Amino acid sequence: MEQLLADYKKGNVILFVGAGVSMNLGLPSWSQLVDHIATELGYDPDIYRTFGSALELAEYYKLKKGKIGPLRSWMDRMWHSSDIDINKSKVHEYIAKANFPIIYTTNYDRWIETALSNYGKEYIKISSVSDIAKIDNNKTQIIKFHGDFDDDSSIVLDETSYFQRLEFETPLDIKFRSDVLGKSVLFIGYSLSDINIRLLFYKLSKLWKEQKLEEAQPKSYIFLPRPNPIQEEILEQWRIGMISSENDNPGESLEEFLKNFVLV
Amino acid sequence: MEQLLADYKKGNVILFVGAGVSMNLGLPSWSQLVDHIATELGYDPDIYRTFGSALELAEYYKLKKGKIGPLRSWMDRMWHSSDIDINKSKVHEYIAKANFPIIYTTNYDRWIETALSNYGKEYIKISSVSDIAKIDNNKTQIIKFHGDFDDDSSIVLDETSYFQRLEFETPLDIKFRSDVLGKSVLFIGYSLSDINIRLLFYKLSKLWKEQKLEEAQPKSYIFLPRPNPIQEEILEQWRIGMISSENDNPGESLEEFLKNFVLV
Amino acid sequence: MEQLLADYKKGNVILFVGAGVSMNLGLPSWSQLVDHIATELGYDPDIYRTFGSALELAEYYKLKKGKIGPLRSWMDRMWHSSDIDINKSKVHEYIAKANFPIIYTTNYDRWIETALSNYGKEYIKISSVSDIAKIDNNKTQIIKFHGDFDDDSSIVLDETSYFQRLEFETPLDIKFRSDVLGKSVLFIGYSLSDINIRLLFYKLSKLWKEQKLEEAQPKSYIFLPRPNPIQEEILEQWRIGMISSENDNPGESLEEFLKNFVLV
Amino acid sequence: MNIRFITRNRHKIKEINKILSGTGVVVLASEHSIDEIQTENVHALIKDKLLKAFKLVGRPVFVEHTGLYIESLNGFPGGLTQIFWDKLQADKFSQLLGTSENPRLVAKTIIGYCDSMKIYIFEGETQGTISPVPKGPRDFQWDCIFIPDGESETFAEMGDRKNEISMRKKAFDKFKEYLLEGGK
Amino acid sequence: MNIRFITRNRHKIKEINKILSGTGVVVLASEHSIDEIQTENVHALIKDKLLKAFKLVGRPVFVEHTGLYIESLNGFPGGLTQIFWDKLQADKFSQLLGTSENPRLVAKTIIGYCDSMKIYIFEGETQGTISPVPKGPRDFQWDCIFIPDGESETFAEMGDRKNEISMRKKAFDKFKEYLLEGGK
Repeated sequence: MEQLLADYKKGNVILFVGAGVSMNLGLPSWSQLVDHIATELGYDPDIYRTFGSALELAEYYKLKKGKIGPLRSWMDRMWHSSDIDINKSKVHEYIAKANFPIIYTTNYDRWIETALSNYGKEYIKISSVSDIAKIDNNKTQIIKFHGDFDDDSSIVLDETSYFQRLEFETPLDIKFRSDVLGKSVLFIGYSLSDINIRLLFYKLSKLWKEQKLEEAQPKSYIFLPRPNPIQEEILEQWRIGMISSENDNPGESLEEFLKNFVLV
Repeated sequence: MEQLLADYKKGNVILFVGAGVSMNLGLPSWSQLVDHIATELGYDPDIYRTFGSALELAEYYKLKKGKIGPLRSWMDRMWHSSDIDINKSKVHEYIAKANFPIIYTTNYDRWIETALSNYGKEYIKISSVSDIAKIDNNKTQIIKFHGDFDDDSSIVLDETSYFQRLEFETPLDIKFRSDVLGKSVLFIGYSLSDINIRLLFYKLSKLWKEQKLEEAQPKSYIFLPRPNPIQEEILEQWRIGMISSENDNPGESLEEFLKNFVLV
Repeated sequence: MEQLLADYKKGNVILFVGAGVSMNLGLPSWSQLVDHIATELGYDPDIYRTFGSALELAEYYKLKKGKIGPLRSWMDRMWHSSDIDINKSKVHEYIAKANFPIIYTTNYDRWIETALSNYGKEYIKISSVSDIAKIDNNKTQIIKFHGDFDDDSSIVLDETSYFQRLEFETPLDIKFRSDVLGKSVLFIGYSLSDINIRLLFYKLSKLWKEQKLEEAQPKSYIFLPRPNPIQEEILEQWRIGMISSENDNPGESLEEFLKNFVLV
Repeated sequence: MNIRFITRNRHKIKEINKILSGTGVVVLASEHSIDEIQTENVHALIKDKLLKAFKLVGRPVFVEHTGLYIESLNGFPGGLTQIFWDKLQADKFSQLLGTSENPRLVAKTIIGYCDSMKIYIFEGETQGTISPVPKGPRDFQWDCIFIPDGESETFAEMGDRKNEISMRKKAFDKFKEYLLEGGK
Repeated sequence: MNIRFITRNRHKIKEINKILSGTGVVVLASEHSIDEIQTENVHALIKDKLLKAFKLVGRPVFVEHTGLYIESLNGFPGGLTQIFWDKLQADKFSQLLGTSENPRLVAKTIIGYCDSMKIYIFEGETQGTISPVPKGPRDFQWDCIFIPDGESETFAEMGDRKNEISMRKKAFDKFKEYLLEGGK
């Protein structure tokens, strides 16, 4: 915990962020992403959930519609609605005022980009290797790990694309390995509960420790509200620490957790 | 169906055996092991079942008690108790009377081997890499693909072990690829929500593609007791047709499915 | 010897065939092709074979005639001429009466297939990747590893397609690797001055040593009627043991060597 | 076209085979067990019972549930009609409410049907009165107390015309009407 | 050392601190919504309420349920006491059961405590009677009709003498005696 702030002073940590910061803003959840594209298919919103894990709805919807295009356009329209304000969410602005040089997101929206643009931080968003080139050493570099809505090809919403992301052959993963060959990863909002995710971590886990060679692959940490012993004992064998609070409401717990990085 | 019977007439089928076949035999459940493992760890069974998944907690017990030894001693004790009768299970009789040359399994027990011994058919158990030299083509080969109780190193009971198994780099995966290259493979007793078989199907596909062997490789099959159009449309992309039965009871459906191979 | 017969009783012997098996039939030699292409380009069949070595000479014939078309027609005419009797050779009879499940060959003729059809053995001839789906385990598999006269592109008669077969990435080599995984392999009718059999040995030895399965894979064997001590010494380092006969006439020596599998 | 049914009462399948005779659909029985939640919203009860049933079979299936709505109890039966029934029994229920000031109750059977595309809800209704004494047999449910409006006998007494005047007969009439037009 | 509580009641945040004073344990309050299943067996309700609570926080916590059991109804409400109270209210409860021949009833408060390793159940009981009219302020639960044994007034008329003879007070000094022993 203290070593995270010590390396955050030296800038040897990489922010990694999931949907846990995205549930605070009133964004559409994955449950209505199941309700839609089922009622847009002829199904009941329920009753598919007997046979599904929601990547299987993304499979069945892109298989019946032929492309991932209508699903991409629908989530781009709902995820970037007019009534939702960036400024009524302290966690996004706490990310914005912090000093993070490299930040990786698995979310597909651009609320982190508008959070950095709203507080005068100069960002160059990158998703395709191409962009990799344009990295303002200075400007923070936000990296869409699972793609964005401006690229229909490499966007990862589906079980086939999630299975293409097993062996990490895409050069964004190579850039991630090159970025974290001497640094740490701070994971936010990632409920170690869904196998895939867990797995994602696993594979990832490798990356660092993978090359325990010399270095020290600066430890890595995740932040969860619940302090369970199973996940910390499991995660400590992958060279990953565990950080939890005593507050039970997750939004306020994440706000007071990011408050440590706001003032430093 | 008739394509599977035509390939079974030619001997180009390979029987996978999952954990779902064992419900007729009255084996101890996974939940009973969770109850025992909480009692051994000094935890209430339901509250131990709450935090942690259905198999991480096995690695928590593995880390807390040094190694996998006492756990697999308990599995070997109650998984082969004398209260279990093997003649009463019709599905194991239908498996042993069928003309399956190669039978893969992910079960850690020995009831398929005991079922083959009970009906006068010679078996060869393969668990490690040294047993591949012991293959006789006049006997039915059994491969404990997830390990067996007589080898603690090859046991796959924990998340740390349940992982580099997925990269498909052990020599048993090379053996599996070598038998599967010309022949169809039949999967029974799988719940289809397991991540392992979905990674197996996806890796298979790719392989049998990058290796320009797309023209060669019959169609694989999986048995499910219920119809499922969503999963059938997904698994068709991995070139596997599902087989459904009209019986709602799963045991009678499985016995009626394996009836078709015994008579020939 | 005794271990080879013990593997033959277990059905783990895969048999190769060279030109030395087919030399007893009165088949045309390679010089019998060389004088035909020499008169085809108006060369003398000693001055043509001075500044070229067989495979090149076929390279030049293909390059001057544009394709291997007339060469394929000539080999298919004089290699299957009606005066050649298949019943008069004891070697092909002992090949047909032996219980060999898989037989590879580098010949381009059909006399192994004619010997199998002549002695009442059902066979499945495999020439390209499309024929792997027609594999039956009740019939003897014949793989024309060097191609046959029905397909022009799978023919290897020239030096450049010899090199194409020598980087070992064609799908027939994948089928070869998966077949030879568990079984010992017998080579008959070969000479050690050939480069491709030695490089095939080297590829097999490096491949096994690469993936950790060298404890499996009992050693392959080759039959040379003339004993060679240092060839046995070099082939011992690749796990191939030579077998030397005692009668100096090669035809009946090969006949009495192949006698050992007929009675079993 | 076959429609599955998940029950343990073996007279039910033959009864609805008699009801739906000549309707183009046969009814197949399922012998599994559905652990229903006990919530006073009977629509949510039939919804998650239908969800558990489609989890069990995966084919076109339907579920039914019989409830009560007593005006004097402000509709406290319904989601725990079965629990109320076996916790009280016939004589205690009769002296509790048949001797009371308001025996007006509404007996309703809610049928939830899924055709593997959507779910459909059918409900029947029958206004009844509470007897102060159990009459007839006490074999099947609260039929020994339930006196309809316009008649005198309790529902256990008449025999066969209770199968024509019940609320589940009307719900099966709307269900039969829905399947007889093609299920559009 | 701290033990949290999961409720949306304002008075409990100071009341449990007042009752459990001197133990060195401050009872914290969490403001999350709790969904409770509705079965008659109170032990499953306190069990799954504690299971969902411990899934919600992951720290050593406890949770409370208080229910009624009518002796004439063979203890029919149990854990359905709250929903039965919301369906009937005090005047219908009084006219239906407080004016009956047998207004004798049992009321038990069951405390379930989790120490993040085990589970513990504490149970307090106090018999009583149902008043035939609602007396006192009706704003606090069904206390306007509960007359305990040896007294004459309803439980809403008890005031600050309520926590001397109540069933919840017995559940809480069981909680206090187990907490003062080091949780052995």
